[PDB]
Amino acid sequence: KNFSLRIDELEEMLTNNRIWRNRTVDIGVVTAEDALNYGFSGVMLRGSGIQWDL
Amino acid sequence: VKQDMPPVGGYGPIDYKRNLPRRGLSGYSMFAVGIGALLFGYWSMMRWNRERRRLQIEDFEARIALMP
Repeated sequence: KNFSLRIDELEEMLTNNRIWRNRTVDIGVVTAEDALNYGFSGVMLRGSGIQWDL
Repeated sequence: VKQDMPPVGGYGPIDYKRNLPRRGLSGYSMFAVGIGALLFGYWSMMRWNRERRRLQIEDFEARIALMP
């Protein structure tokens, strides 16, 4: 219970903070062809398109 | 008898909602408040400026009549 409230308060703190967003939006695209060739795993596969959970 | 640790009688719900209350009001109200307080300050500043203009003219009268 307490950690559900604290993670909601972290999302309050950061996450729609304007300048952290403007720090990291523009950078680091991952092509899905490169996401499968270069052997990415986990959160890279969850973020870069294709649906994949072990 | 057995003395493991099961959940005794079941545990209640645990929230996981993104609960953001969105404190504040609309932006048009924010512009209205900002322009209103700004114009209030402008009127008060105008009045104090012209009062000190009156007193500055009186100090000019002092330096004129004091000179010969």
